Amino acid sequence: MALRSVGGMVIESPRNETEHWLLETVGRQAQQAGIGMPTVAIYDSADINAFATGAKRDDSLVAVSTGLLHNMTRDEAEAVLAHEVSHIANGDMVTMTLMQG
Amino acid sequence: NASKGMALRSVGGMVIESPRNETEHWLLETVGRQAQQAGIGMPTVAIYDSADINAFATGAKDSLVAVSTGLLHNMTRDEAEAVLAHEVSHIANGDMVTMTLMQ
Ligand SMILES: [Cl-]
Ligand code: NA
Ligand code: NA
Repeated sequence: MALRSVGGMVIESPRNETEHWLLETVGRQAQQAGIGMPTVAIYDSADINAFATGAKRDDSLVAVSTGLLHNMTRDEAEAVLAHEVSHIANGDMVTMTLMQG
Repeated sequence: NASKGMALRSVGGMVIESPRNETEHWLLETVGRQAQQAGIGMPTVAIYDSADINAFATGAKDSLVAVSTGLLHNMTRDEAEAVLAHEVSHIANGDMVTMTLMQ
């Protein structure tokens, strides 16, 4: 439900540099946090947002907005994702929204 | 008259100057340490009343960090410290951030 309700679109295998980077980044962070690979999705929003859940209720998931991928550098986005993966590992849902100054 | 000098409940929406209770002291100390480590000035810190678990911050100008009572009720010190450290990193970049948890 966490994905469907936002119209999130799952990346099943990487087909461009952005998908490759997102999967490898989340994969490395999940590995380091001692958890299974989450489903990874992109959804449409102008906001710079990522949300993630490792709650019992949900399939494990990391979803990033198109606005995040458009506006964040890889280094910036990797920091946000690493923090959200820490919440998944805690069995929580997290959403974070940023605005650049 | 009985309550004068005792630890008091945080006032939602009030900027924290002199801690009213031990959580306020911990919050100033934690944010102060993170700010020092990130190389920025001490943010203004406030607690606001909400059942939602949220902290937000802005470093666009100096900065402010605002934490919900829901967050303080629901997160351990280590968990809250990690959220605050992450938000301080955004302030240090001159950015603004808001983060909400559903536990
Ligand atoms: Cl409290
Ligand atoms: Na879009
Ligand atoms: Na609320």
